[PDB]
Amino acid sequence: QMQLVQSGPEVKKPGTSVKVSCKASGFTFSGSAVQWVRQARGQRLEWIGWIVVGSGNTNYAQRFQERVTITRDMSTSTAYMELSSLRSEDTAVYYCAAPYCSSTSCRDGFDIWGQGTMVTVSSASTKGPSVFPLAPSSKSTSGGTAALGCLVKDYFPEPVTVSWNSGALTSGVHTFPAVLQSSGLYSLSSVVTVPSSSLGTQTYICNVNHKPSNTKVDKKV
Amino acid sequence: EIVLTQSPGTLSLSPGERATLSCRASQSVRSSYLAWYQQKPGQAPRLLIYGASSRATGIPDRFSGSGSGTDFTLTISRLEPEDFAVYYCQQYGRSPWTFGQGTKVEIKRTVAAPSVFIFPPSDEQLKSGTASVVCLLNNFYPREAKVQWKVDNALQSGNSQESVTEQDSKDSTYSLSSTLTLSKADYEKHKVYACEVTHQGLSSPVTKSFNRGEC
Amino acid sequence: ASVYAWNRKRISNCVADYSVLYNSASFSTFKCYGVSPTKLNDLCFTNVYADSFVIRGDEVRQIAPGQTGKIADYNYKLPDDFTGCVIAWNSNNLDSKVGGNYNYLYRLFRKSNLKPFERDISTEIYQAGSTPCNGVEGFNCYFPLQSYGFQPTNGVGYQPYRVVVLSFELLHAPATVCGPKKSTNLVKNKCVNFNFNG
Repeated sequence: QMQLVQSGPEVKKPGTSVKVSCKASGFTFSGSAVQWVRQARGQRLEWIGWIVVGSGNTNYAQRFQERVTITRDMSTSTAYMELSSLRSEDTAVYYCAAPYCSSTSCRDGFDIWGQGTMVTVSSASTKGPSVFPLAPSSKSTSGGTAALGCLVKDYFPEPVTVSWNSGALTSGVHTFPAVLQSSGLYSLSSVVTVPSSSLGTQTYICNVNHKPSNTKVDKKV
Repeated sequence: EIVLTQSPGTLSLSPGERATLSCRASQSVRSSYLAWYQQKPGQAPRLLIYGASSRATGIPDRFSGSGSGTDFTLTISRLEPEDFAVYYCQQYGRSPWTFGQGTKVEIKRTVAAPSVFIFPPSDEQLKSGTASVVCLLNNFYPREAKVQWKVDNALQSGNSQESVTEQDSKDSTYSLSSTLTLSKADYEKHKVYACEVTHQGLSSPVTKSFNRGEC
Repeated sequence: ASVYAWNRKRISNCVADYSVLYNSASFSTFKCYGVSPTKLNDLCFTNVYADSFVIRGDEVRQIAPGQTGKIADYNYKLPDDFTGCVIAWNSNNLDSKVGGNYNYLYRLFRKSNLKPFERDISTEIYQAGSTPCNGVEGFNCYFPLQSYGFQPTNGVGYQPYRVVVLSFELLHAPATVCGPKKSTNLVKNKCVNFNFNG
């Protein structure tokens, strides 16, 4: 089946180097070509370069004209992209794309796309999460609909999975996007909107799970 | 070497009406060498039209590209309520291959309902020596939403980030999770705390406030 | 020449001293299909064509009738009923020098497979897509010739080798291209069992 299997996520450091690989399977990889693109979390796409699998001829963008080397392996049908003198301001997701090209003739567009690998670069090592309550202000907010929540602050790295009442409370939940602090640790908030008559009656507990630190924290709100 | 402007920036069609996104080139291009992709939140973009006129495999019949010599447009015959996402142009001139600015089509049919809420700093956090205040404007509409922060009846300068959600399916509305944090002693300095919002359907800010020692 | 322009010199009009050349103390590979390599002196042919080129040592195994790969498909295909010999010996002393040697080329792309003994020297831009290349190099418009990275300090795998393929062809001809005939000194005045010239 037309598909690319791509590498896994990594955490890298300033001044280091990284190499990303994505295998090809389900088509005649011997005649196609591969290009590499990178994208920050919600920005305009950025083009890196491309390489002909057969000849090995390459091409690089002017920004990355010097500090990138794209290689390939004809034997195992795998392409590598290498970044040199990496910095913290290149944290993005990297995609490799190639057209479906099978031994006769082949398409004028990059049909096949990998799932993308996220490369994270921060000086913070491994912070671990810390949950906090969001006092439902019974003075004002305990009227009709009322909202409480949990504060997941200063954790590294992503992601943290937050659920309420061991997965029972699903309607009205708002998991907010993680925010990067100037300290190098990530942070997001999880709130929930509930009737004020049941804000005190039902107990609301959030299950914050941070797999890198294997931290499981429940907090009374 | 090739510049691909993409306008209009955003579009708001209820599902089914007939739509066009547009990108433009400032140099020479071979008309079959511009392609369109859409990217759902969290996924790699998929190929939609290559050659600016030929649909790829599996794409609905409902779309067709236009593709002039250097003037390019993708006709949408209708929004089937999935199709609300971003789209990108990409060129294959002998020059370096670039990408467009990316255009996003939003869904409407969403009652603007902004409920301003507050959450005071906790006790163990104040113990921790830093400060965090949470202001949540939930279930509101449209994307336009600005919140400033009232302290001491004057405007304070920086020191606040933003975080917004993408359109939830049912209510179609938005929520912004804006955290205003502070230092230690200056947290024990000012008395009056607030967060206030300027909105299209909410003319008057709530400007919700509270006191030190009272909550 | 480069393998995409394999050179055919019609060796003939001469005494075919094969089992003379045999022991040149240099040949790595000497495979003779259909004829005994040490009796080739006695089995002689009408015309011998010496097709010469230079390939890298990993690719020699493809040079055999009915074989498949890259060389035998897009550069030079041996006939499936081939009757002749194949000769190849390492030549890295000569065809590589510091800085590499980029004067050797080999075809990399082709629409259709070479019919056996076909020579093709076109320089057209290969078109792997679905649109006219209109004489324009770029995506889906590839140049078909890739050089060789010949360096004297590689392994034997990429290390250049010279190859000569003698294609023994036979028709209804007097077949003058034949090995030397040995002779024995004249012994007179004894009942001997002679065989003079004919």
